[PDB]
Amino acid sequence: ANSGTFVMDDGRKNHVPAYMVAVALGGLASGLEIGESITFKPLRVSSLD
Amino acid sequence: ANFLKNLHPLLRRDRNKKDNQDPNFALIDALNEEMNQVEKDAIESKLQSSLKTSTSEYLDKFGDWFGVYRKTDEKDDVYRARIIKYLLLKRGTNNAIIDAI
Repeated sequence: ANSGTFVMDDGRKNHVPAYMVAVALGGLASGLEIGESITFKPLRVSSLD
Repeated sequence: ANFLKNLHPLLRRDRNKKDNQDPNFALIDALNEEMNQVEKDAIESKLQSSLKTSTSEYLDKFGDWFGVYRKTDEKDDVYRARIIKYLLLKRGTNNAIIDAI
């Protein structure tokens, strides 16, 4: 559901739709071990709409 | 101008790719500019310690030591030539008097 702005290391404020947030959740979950869950984990997002 | 060489080794010497507005590089290049300008001025200062290459104020110091004072609108080259000639003045003969006239 949520969409928000991600502050790129390059300095661009990427005010992006919700599927980029889904890309961030997928990149978070890919690094997590088998059986774990993205629940209560940080998302590293600057702001949300 | 060995300011970057003698700087703390861990500090960056180059503007970082990640940020064009890197304040560290700005400060470092500012201080480096002043260091190199002072080095330049110190290298150019040697010209003031020689009569051959001296200029306005220091040349006036030399002429005050020799006794010769700058005239109105008298530049540096003619002034140093006049000091040198004043030191090397032949005196006591007809040719000397003729030149003085």
